[PDB]
Amino acid sequence: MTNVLIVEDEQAIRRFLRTALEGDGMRVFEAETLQRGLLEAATRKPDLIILDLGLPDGDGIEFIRDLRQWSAVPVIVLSARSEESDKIAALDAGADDYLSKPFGIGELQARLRVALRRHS
Amino acid sequence: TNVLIVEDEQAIRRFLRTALEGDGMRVFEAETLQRGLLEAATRKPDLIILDLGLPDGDGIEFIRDLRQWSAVPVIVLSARSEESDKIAALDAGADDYLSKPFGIGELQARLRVALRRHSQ
Ligand SMILES: [Ca+2]
Ligand SMILES: [Ca+2]
Repeated sequence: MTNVLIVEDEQAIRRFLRTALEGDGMRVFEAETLQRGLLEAATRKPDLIILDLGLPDGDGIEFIRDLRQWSAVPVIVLSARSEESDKIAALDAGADDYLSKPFGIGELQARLRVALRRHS
Repeated sequence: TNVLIVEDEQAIRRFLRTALEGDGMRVFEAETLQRGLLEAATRKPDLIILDLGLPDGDGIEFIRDLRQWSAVPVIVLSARSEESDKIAALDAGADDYLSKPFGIGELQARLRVALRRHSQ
């Protein structure tokens, strides 16, 4: 199936995304830290990464910076921040999309499809 | 790089042209859906910024038609901001969607994502 990795410390968000993506027939992998997410990214061959930017071991922009040295996998970022400067930095660092919370699952799903079609 | 702006409102169309020319791009304009599609086919733009509220139809019709013959990235503008708005346009084939009002800096970062991904 399509493999999606979620990198997010916040347990409720992880569970919420996993249930939504599994129900659309995707295989979901999870990591709770930036460092573990990078390990899983290299391990699991995700077709897409949904990355929360507020992680306990660093700003998620550092995940993108590291990841982009060795992977072109699509990345959709999530943030509690709506600040324009944050959106610009994350996209310019290599994110493919950015959704500020709160957001609807339906929009996330549509944006997931764009990111997956384009790489197909 | 060539950008096609499909937008009947003169003010925002001019604002976008001068913003994008300021980053060194060449700008083409169209103020109806039909002329937009024709410009898109003849000028081979690297991207299209599409307003959904045109005098001769819904820009979703523009997108559906375009996508039979072109993979050029399309970023939609619209005053429409409901989630269902965004889902319909993305599913039709748009690459991104920004509701108005928006920050120019955010639009430009989103244009760059589309550029690097369609140069791959
Ligand atoms: Ca978090
Ligand atoms: Ca209009």
